[PDB]
Order: sequence, then C-alpha cells, then structure tokens
Amino acid sequence: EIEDDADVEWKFARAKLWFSYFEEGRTLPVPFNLVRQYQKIMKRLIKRYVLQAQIDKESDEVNEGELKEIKQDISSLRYELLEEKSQNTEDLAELIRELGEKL
Amino acid sequence: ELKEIKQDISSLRYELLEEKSQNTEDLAELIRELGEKL
Amino acid sequence: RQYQKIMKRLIKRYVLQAQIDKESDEVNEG
Amino acid sequence: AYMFSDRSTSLSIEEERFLDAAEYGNIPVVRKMLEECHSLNVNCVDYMGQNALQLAVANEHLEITELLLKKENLSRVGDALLLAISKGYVRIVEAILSHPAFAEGKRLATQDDFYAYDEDGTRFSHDVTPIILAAHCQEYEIVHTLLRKGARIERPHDYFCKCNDCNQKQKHDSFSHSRSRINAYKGLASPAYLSLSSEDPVMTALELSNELAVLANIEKEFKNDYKKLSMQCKDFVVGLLDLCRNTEEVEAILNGDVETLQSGDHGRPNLSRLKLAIKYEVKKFVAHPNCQQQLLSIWYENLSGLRQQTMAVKFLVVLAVAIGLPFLALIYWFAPCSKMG
Amino acid sequence: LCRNTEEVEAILNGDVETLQSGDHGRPNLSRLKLAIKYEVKKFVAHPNC
Amino acid sequence: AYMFSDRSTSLSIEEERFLDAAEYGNIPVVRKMLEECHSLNVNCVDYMGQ
Repeated sequence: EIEDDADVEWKFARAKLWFSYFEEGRTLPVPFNLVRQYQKIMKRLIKRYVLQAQIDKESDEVNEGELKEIKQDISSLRYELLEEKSQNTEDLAELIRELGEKL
Repeated sequence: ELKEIKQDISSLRYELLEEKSQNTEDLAELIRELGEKL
Repeated sequence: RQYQKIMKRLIKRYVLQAQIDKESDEVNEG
Repeated sequence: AYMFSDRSTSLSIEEERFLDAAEYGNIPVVRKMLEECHSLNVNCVDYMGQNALQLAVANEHLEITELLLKKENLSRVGDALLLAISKGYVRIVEAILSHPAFAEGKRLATQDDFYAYDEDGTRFSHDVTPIILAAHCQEYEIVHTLLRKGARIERPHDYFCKCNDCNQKQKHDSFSHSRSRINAYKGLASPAYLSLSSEDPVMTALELSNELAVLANIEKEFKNDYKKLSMQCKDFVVGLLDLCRNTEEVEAILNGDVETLQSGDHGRPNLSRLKLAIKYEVKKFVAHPNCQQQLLSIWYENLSGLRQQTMAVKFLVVLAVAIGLPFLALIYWFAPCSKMG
Repeated sequence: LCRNTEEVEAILNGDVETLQSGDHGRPNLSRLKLAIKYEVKKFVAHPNC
Repeated sequence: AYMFSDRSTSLSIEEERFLDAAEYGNIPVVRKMLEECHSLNVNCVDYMGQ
C-alpha cells in the first residue's frame, strides 16, 4: 500500500461523515426526536491542462529511439550538403570552361 | 532538451541550404553577365 | 498451410515488437 | 536450414540502392532514381517486408516522404499513416494526410485492406483507426488535427446487447470482439481525447469512470484493465482540479454551471457534482485541498470562533452541550430563528 | 501477441491439421501438458490460456 | 461535434507558412516574409494561440 493513500482514504471517510450532516433534517438529538463565464473558465482550464500535459510529457527521460532520429537527421544533412557542394563545384567548373574555350 | 538539439540541426540545415543556393545563383548570374560579352 | 502462415506472422510481430522494446531503453554515454 | 525470410527472394542491385537511400536519408539518390529509372519498382521490400515509404516514415525523413507521396503508385499509405501516428511525427502525419486517399476525412474513423502492411495482416489490430491510435499514444496535436477533420471514437454498445452486428462479431470471433471493445474504451478514456473532444470534460470523465467501474464487475475477465482505465479517468479530474488559481475556477471545477443550477439550501454552493464524486468513489477529488477548503466552510458555517480553536477546547464544548442539552432543546423547540437557533 | 483465436490455438496447440482431435469436441492438449511437465508457469497462468 | 479551438477560425495560406517558418527555424523565409509582405499580420496565432 502506498503511504499517500492512507491520508486519502481517511479524508474521504471524513468528508463522507461531513456530508451526512449537511442535509436539512434531524437537528435535535436522540432523546428529543420523539416530541458566458463557465465556458470561458473551462476553456482557459482546458488550455492550461493541454500546455501542462505537454510540459510533463517533455520531462520523461530520453530513450534510445529518440537519439536515432537525431542521427538520421545528421545523416540526411550530410548527404544533402555534400551533393549541393559537388553540384555547385561542377556548375562553376562547367561555366568557367565554356568561357575559357573562347580565349 | 533533445528537441532543442533537433531544432538546432533544423535551423542549421535551412540556413546552409539557402546560403548554398544563394551563392550558386550569384555565381551563375555574374558568369552569365560576362558570358554575354564574348 | 495455415499453421506456417500464422507462425510466420507471429514471428514477424515478435521481431518488430522486440526491436520496439529495444528502442525504449534509456540512452547511455556510449 | 530454415530462416525467417519475409520476402524469400533476392533483391536487385538497383533496388538495394533505392532501399538504402530511402532508409538512410540519401535524398539526391532518391530524386535521381525516382525520375531517371523507369524499370524500378517503388514497392520493393527488404528482408523484413518494408518498402521505401515504411522505411522513410520510420526514420523521420520528411523530404523523402514528400518525394515518394507524389507517385500515385505507392502501396502501404495507411500503414505509413498509422506508423507516423504511433511514433509521433507531426509533420509526416500532416504530409500523409494531404495524399488523395484522405480527401474528405474518409478513412480516419470506423474489410478493405487499406491499413495492411504485409499482404497478410496489419501492424496494429484491425479495429484500430487513426483516432484511436492517436488517443492511445497521448498525441495532443495529432488528436486535434484528426478531430478537425471529423473523426470520433464510436462508443461501444452494452455488454448484453443483441444487435445484428453485435452477434455476428461474437459468432465470428469472441476474442477480437472483447479486444476491440477494450481498445475503444482505452481510446475513449484518455486525457488527449477527454480534454479536446467534449465541452464539459469533468462530467464526461466522471460518467466514464462510473461506466468503466461498472464494466469491471459485469465483465469478469479484463477486470484489471477496466480498473486502470477508470483510475486514469479519475486522475484526469484530480489533475484538472490542481490547476485552479482563482476561486471562480475552483467553483467551476467542484460545482457545475453556477448560472444554470439551483442555489442550494442556504447561502452555500450547489453540492450536486460533489455528491456524485462521493457516489462514484473518486477519492482524490474529495481529498484534495481545494475541495477541503470549500467543505470546511460549510462545516464551520456560523462558527468563526470554534474554527480556529485548538483541541481540548472542543471536548469542553462537547461536555458543555452534554450538561445543558434540555435547555438548548427548549431553545430549538420554542424560539427558532435566533442567535442560537 | 495473439489477437485472433486461431493465433491463440496455434500457440497453445500445435499444428491442428496434423494432430489428433483429442477425446471430445475439445482441442489437443499435448503441448499444454508439456508446459505443465516442464514447469512453464507463466505460459499456463496467462489469460489467453 | 465540439472541439477545443483556441482561435476558432482558419489560417491563411500565407500565415501558416510564417508560423511554420517561425516554429521550425526557417530564418530566410522569415527574413523574406518580414520585409516583402506588407499584408502580413505578425500577431497571427496557431491552433493553441501562440
């Protein structure tokens, strides 16, 4: 048993004891009984719940399958940048050769 | 804290690819504007 | 037959779910 | 000399290149082979049976995915959508949902082999729609995107219902029927769906926790799962009461719509939701400090003095009412509505 | 991992077409007695069993 | 058919681009749309209100 539910069970029993005296009824004891705004508030609370739930989801420990995504990001970036560099060098060399064939 | 590294790589990718395209476009324009004189 | 088909799809589920469970361990320093 | 081979053949030398380029992110090789190769099959599979779309979605390659989705010959698009929803890739989901098979929100809710991934079987169970999977994995943005296209989770029927589809399912397979019922309830009982799908999520969560606690006793198997679903339906309400900062927010969580509810008995709030949280046995909603601070103000109603007193003074007033009990009985008998009545 | 009842009957019981029918209109419990003899407790204490 | 919508409208096709560029780090697109677009609202919000 968790040590935090021992307070919750007692406070639920105490509130169940309280709720039996809230009812309008038996006031004299045992020898003497013989004689709009709501939509706005709910919208802001749902927005707080969604933002706080995303904050709590971004507090879990990172596992092995979220670093592989970063690794594939770096791999795709490497392939794209190296091809762009080779394509730029090839286009510059071709456009310089096609004007060096005129001198 | 790994999402911050992911957004760092994303911003770096966008900036580098635009710089490469801009450099290639400027070189091609300045070579065309001198190849229209031969 | 049917037993080989069912065992093949269950082995494929086991391999995919085992790789998913391997990609849920905490990342270490290496 | 047996092996598990999911294709039982050999790949071409111009298809292993395409699969390696799709898996490891080689975007220019995919651009070159997807335009300058007319003898290529874009639906070739690797040793496990995954084509290029299911290898680019599983590795978060958005550019290769947007490059392959313009082909009009791809198979396994619904499985790629389910895999991207499962892994949580929001840009890949928003790129797959623009393919012309989800045009008017056609396949997003509630036979067709659209979500198959192997030509024998599906990746998740056959009941699992994109909205149920997006609510299982707690993806708030994907749930909002799929709710924006008109996709809901259909509430299951009663356990003793006899419709002419509830009996055909139980005659075909009574295992997958119970599994489908519990997957639909697991999708309905999640905070990502409870907070975004309804107008008053506290009332919906209380009724759903009562319904799951009833089905935990009616349906004797799967009891330890319906208990967990009811426990998380209660945890939603307890975590929603915790965020309140004013007293109007406390009175809007503990009590319902104040302007469209009765005033009560005295100058005290309407305790109709707060009796339902005792009947439905939601213990942490009633044992929360923001609820005790409201209940103590009704308990200590006309007593500002005895509220802040210490112990061994209330024992003395118990003995004082023990001594003078018929006098206070006469006070309540003859003269009520007074400073003591 | 089993989702249908044919997959449950293929894990708990062997090849149905190449095994005897049993005693009554009930499946062949030959693997499921071997899981009791070999003392595999969580295979026999599983809900699908 | 209720939804939690924090703006309860539809975004423009030239404002979803600005919000995607601001969120995902596209600095040259933000430089271009922040100078060569005079009909742009820089205070447009997404589905959550940011």
